Amino acid sequence: NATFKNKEKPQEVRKANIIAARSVADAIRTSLGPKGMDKMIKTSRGEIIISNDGHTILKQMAILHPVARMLVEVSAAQDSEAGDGTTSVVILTGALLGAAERLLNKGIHPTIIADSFQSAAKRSVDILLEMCHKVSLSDREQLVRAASTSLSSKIVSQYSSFLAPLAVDSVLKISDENSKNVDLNDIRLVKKVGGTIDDTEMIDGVVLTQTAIKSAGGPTRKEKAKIGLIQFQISPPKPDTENNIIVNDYRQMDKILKEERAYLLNICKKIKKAKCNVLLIQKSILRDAVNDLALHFLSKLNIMVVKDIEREEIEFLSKGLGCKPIADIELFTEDRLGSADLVEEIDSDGSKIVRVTGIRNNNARPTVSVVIRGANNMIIDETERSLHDALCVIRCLVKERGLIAGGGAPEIEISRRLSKEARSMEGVQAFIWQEFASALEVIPTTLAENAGLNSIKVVTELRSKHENGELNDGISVRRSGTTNTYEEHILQPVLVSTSAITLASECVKSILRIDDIAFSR
Amino acid sequence: NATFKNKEKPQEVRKANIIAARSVADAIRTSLGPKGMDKMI
Amino acid sequence: KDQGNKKRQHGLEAKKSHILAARSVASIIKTSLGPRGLDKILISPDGEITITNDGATILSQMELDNEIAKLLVQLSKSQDDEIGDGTTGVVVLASALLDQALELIQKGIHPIKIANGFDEAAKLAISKLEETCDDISASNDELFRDFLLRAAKTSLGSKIVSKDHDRFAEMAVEAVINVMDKDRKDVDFDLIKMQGRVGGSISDSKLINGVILDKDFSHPQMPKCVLPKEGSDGVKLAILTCPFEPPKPKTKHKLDISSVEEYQKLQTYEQDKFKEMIDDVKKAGADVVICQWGFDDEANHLLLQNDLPAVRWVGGQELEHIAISTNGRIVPRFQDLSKDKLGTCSRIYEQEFGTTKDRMLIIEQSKETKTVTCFVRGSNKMIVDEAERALHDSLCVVRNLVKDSRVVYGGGAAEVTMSLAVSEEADKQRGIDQYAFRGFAQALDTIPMTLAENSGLDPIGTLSTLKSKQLKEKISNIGVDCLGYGSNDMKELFVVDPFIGKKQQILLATQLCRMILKIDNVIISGKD
Amino acid sequence: QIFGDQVTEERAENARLSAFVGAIAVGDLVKSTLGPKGMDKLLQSASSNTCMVTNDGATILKSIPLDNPAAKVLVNISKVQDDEVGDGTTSVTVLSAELLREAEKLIDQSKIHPQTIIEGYRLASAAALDALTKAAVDNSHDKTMFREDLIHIAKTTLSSKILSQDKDHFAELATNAILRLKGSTNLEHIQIIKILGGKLSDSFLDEGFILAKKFGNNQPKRIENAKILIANTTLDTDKVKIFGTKFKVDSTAKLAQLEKAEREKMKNKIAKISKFGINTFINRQLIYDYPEQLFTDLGINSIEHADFEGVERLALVTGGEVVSTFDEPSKCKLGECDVIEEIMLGEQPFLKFSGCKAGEACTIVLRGATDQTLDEAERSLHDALSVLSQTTKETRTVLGGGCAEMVMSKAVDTEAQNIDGKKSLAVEAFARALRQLPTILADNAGFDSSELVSKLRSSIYNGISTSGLDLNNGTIADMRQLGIVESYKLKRAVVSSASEAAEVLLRVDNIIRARPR
Repeated sequence: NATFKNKEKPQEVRKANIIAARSVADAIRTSLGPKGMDKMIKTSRGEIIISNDGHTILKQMAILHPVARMLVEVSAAQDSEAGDGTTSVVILTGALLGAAERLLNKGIHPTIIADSFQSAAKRSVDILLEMCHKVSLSDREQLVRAASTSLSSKIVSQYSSFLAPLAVDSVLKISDENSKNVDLNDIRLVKKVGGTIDDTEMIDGVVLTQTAIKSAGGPTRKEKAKIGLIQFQISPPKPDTENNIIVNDYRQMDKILKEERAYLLNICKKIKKAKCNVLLIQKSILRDAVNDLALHFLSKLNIMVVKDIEREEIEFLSKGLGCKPIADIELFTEDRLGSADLVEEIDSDGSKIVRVTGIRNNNARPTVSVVIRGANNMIIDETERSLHDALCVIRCLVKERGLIAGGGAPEIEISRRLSKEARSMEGVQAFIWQEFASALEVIPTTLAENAGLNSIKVVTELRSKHENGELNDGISVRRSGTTNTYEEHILQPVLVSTSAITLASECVKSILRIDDIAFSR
Repeated sequence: NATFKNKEKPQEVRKANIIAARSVADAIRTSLGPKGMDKMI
Repeated sequence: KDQGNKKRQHGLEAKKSHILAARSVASIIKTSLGPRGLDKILISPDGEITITNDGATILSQMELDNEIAKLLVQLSKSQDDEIGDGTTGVVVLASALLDQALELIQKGIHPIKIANGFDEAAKLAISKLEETCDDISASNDELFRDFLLRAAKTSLGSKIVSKDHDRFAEMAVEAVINVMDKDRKDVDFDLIKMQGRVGGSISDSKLINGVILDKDFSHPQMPKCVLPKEGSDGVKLAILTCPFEPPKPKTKHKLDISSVEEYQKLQTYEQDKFKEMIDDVKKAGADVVICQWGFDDEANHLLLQNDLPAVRWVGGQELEHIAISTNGRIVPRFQDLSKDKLGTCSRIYEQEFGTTKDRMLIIEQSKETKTVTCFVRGSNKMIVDEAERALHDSLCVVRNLVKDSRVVYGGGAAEVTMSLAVSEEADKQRGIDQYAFRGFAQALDTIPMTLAENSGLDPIGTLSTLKSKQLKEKISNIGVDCLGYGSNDMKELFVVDPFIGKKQQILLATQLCRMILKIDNVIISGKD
Repeated sequence: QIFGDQVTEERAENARLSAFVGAIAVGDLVKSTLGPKGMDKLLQSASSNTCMVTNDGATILKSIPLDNPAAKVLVNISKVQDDEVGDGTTSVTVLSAELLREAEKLIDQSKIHPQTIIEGYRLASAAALDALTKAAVDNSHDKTMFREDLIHIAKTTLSSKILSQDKDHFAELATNAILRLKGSTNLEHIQIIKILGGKLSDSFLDEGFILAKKFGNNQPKRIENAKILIANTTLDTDKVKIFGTKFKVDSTAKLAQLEKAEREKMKNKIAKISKFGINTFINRQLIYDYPEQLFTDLGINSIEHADFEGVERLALVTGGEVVSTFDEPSKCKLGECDVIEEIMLGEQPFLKFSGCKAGEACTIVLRGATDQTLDEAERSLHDALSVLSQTTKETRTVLGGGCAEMVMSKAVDTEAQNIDGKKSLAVEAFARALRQLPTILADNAGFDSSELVSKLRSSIYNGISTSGLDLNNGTIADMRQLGIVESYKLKRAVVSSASEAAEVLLRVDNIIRARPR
């Protein structure tokens, strides 16, 4: 047949975008699964980074092509929503881009490709949700099992019996049941050197990362306390502009010293009058956080003092405490303060952590701050990472209850069902659905290739096994072959696959919708 | 207003031929009359 | 001096180069001739884009290194004041004359003979125009006023103001009547001030019988209007040039107060001076104080207490306009101010135009005056500029019509008649005069051909038909379809051009042709 | 070298080539974004750290720099769409680009100045707008609810104004002055009479047209079956300026005789009026006793000092015209007025016009206490009427899916036959430019644009067809049955803006290079 001459060829832009996106997808594909190959990226600063994590690889790749950055955006969205599978979404996007290129070679307009991909993605999501094994957030056993399964990939395995229930309870204290999406970012992981893995605490309220004043006058605790966030510092007059002290007599020096002491005392008294029993001073290198005279005055005023507080802690406490920051002492009032039954520093085996409990404030929310303890820095780092992974898994369960079999079994089943169903379709839709079903098998193929197994044979074995079972058999690295993943306790949240499909569909639609590139400045 | 498109360019060839003919005519012109200049070839 | 990077032409390429440069310059605005001429995009160095077909504007904003082109543009700049609306026609005629002179030189004719023959041909053409001219003012005053209004409307209709151009024409006619007398029949454009600003609509045009003086009255509490005081003898104006402040040093000043004695002395001096000035103003009986300079705080307070609105920083020309409109005199100083020198005006009030909130101050007489101001407004800067240009053209056309009762008709009919007369006379004069007359007639033929081309008509057939109609049948006013017309014979279409305007166009074209031809050697140095 | 600062005039051939091709190329930036199914465009910054993807035509045009001056001019002219409507800039740009491309093709086929092309485009645009107006439908059913809403809006607007003296009365007056017009709601159709001797609450409503400054010295106070023609003649105070003129006279008596003869010379024009069948004459300027007597002898009523606004409004209500000369008898347009009455309101003379031919106007009489009250009342009434006029602009819709555009193209094609041959090509070019929009819409939707466009054209051409483009199913469906309609105002504004933009660039011969920024 014949087509438009197209002296100007916008299709070249789409071809280039597809080529770049598919190249990035192929580069990221080889890292899928526990057996994924490590990637080496050298930064402009000379540092060498080796890791098989898709997120880090994408960030360090410094992708310059504007369209290829859609893959980084998809990975970020997956991390925000699912927290895992950043490689799977990229692989699916690459497979869909290849399918779209093949469809274009057949003479199919990109808009129809996008619409048919959207429809196929909707049908695949429906099929996936149909086969999901539902779970209840009120059943701690299921969440603990899922958390243990997720933690089994980490070095800390024998202690998972405590890490799993810890995360389960931490999430449940804020998610309850039928809460729809719950953001795990409100959960704070506080690390402290000392103790062992078994040493941990949830604290249903909020936990501060700084200790109380260890010098004279430090109460170290105070009951019936109100906690406020202070951005200023208690120090003598320190104008931001040119200033100096001029003395012409001993009386003038005495007057200046008395004025400075009076200013410090007045600042402390103003703090006390607001009924702020816990003082949180932001770290500063230009003004003393709390002068020694100020410390003594606060101690005489029965005010708990905590200094050397970073911006991140203040931001976290802005939600944990429910109070508001105070720009200056002139604006320091009770309305800017929080509340709590008691605030004290806890030192059981050297913990030395200040905690706030019983806030009982409407603005304040139960932002559970899990305390992580460990003698070695590696112990606490690994515990933090493992707890983050467990929290992500539990969040995936909360948003969409239930788990699905891993190892690519749902991908194979969905591909088979879609291929069978597309036979009833007519027109370009049938072709696009067949291409989508064929592309869906990329994930199991990548898993088989990365595992050192026969790529073609594994797919055939999975397809044959799925004729009798349903979401039960898949690729497992433990058996070096196809086995019953469900019986192997290899389970993944359904939300991960659903979000992967949705993000891949959105990314392919966005990539195909770009028909021209122009400069704007 | 609308007139003939004149897509082709016969004017180039016509003008080239006219230029050649005019050059020949100018060469032959100086021999007119009893006092015409002699030509050597 | 500065021998390096110096170029010159003489003997071989001077004439050809000059004529080609003139033709290139003419071609810039050749397509813009006539009311339907194509527009040209003019862009300022700051990136401001403007669209207009005015040949004078196009040439004025064009700078170039060519000497002949620079001379032509400079001459057009001066001619813009003489005629204004004939710049493009004069340029085209000069270009055609130079093109004919090229062939004449190629035939062995000296430039001086070409110039003399062109001058004689211009004389003959002017004589023919005078013979074929018609008088409107000598036929009927009503018809004369109708033709004045028609010319103003024709000038205005080429711009956006065509929707309501009648008001502009009426204002222009009223301004000409007020400012011009029949003793000289010359409009003093210096007494017709052009002013405007962006905003409002084309219907906000107003003719003022005096100066505007859009001032803020200095002090915020100073009254912004001077009322007639319920039938009083108008408003008395104090025309002053001395600043309303006591003499002050020009080196140090810093007249600060350190003790009671210095305060008392300085206050005594300053208060005595201010009191003298204010008492002189009051004795003069003026209601509004107008000074060429500003006012001091004490002077402003005293004027406010005495109910004497102040006008600050009035220019010398503005003072002359005040004196003319109010029949007053300029008083150098306060001490020389008296009731015998104060001017009188109907009122000094704020006038709002459209949605404008500025509330500009205007001095109004409501009577016939020798000086008026043409106020122009519009929804856009382009509208205001086009309205001002059209008003200037209408004023020039009215001045030309009133100055000479003889008029000609546009559309190239006068050009065709002149060409026919010159062609007929050429065969009667022997020698180089015949060639010069034929060249002048051919150059005159250019204008109607250019107009026909700009109107989408074939110049050859149009010119031939015009010549046939004006020769075989009778001499009349038949031109090209410059605008949408039912047929030819502009005489019935009322397309009239002043006789003096056409004569000036021909004379200026001949002078420009002589100026370009008379230069046989051009020398230009380098640049630093 | 000419001009300078990188701003120089380009050769005529290249200047025209730029003016057309570069301006057309602006459409390609937004052509793909036309319609709800349009494509996306990537805008990349120099640093690449602020690149973004958008499908908004206005954003694309305003963000991407345009070095070619023609593109700058086209965008600047098309910007009026955002202020007028705020949407459809993509359609305006696409239509302008298509019109410019068709004009360029015509020029390549003629190599003549596009002034004839401009005239043809004007005629085609007028025909297309007339067809669009004919094809529009009214959704203003239940006009009682609209009247109630207008009353409420008027009451809301009258708050804090001098008119608050009788809020309900003034709201009713304002609502009536808009509703009873049954046509244009412009303030020119509404007259305000400002008189003293009463309270603003006593304002009266008069559907007739009322003027001030009564006319005539010996004229009758009542005129019936008036044939109205307006002229601009100086029938009073002839020879305005004579100072400085030398008169070859022995005394002022002969100068007066000469002036009398000059006045008498106007008798020919005065008599020419009677040959038109005119019995009522309106003059912008004053009329002297002699011309008044001449008109009386002819039985023609003489109206004086009609100015300009009065003349325009009187002609609009009576459907007359204003001229300056009477070239030939029996060739003019005459208005009609059943009854004209001389009345005085507030001790001030006024002229009342009733029975105006197809008169569509209303008058409101204000009785105030001082000038400030009357001026404030007039301004408040103008504001209220302007606010209320919004109801007469909405609810006007046309069939969507290109049905209205195809009907307009068919109307233009019809106009292409009843026109001279030198303009039929331009009319057909305008029709093709109009038809280009549905083709681009179909292309952006991913369907076979040629088949859909041909089917829609055949359906619309074959009589009372309301079919249109089905961008969801890729076929042809009845827009009226599906309820697919689009705002009439949007289409009218888009077409007018595109025509104006095409005209702006067509009249340009050469373009000076834009100064880089």
